[PDB]
Amino acid sequence: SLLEFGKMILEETGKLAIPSYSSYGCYCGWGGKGTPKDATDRCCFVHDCCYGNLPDCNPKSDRYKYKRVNGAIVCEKGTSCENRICECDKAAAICFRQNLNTYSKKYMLYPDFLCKGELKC
Amino acid sequence: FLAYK
Repeated sequence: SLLEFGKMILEETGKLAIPSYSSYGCYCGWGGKGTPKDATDRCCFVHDCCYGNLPDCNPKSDRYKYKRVNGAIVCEKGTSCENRICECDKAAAICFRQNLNTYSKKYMLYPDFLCKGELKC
Repeated sequence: FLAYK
């Protein structure tokens, strides 16, 4: 679920999901179109595609269970949707962590008109 | 705040 994903992001990166990742670039928060602005934005692009692979799941509301094994994120067995949603979120949180080095505040609240074109998953 | 990734 969205709130769960948000806590995973905070635990991983030390940034609050809102507002750090909720309106970043072309794809973070309300992704949709255009060339991703940077690596972090690409993490959201891929996450969007990841959710897109699950058209009969409900990532915003469906809660999955996971644990931290030392620092490792380990998705625990739930429903198929939950498992798949968890893997999507786990990947995004790791991706955000791996790209904190290039995260740029200038992309927060990035305006829609600067995001044009369809990029295929 | 419930929405936004």
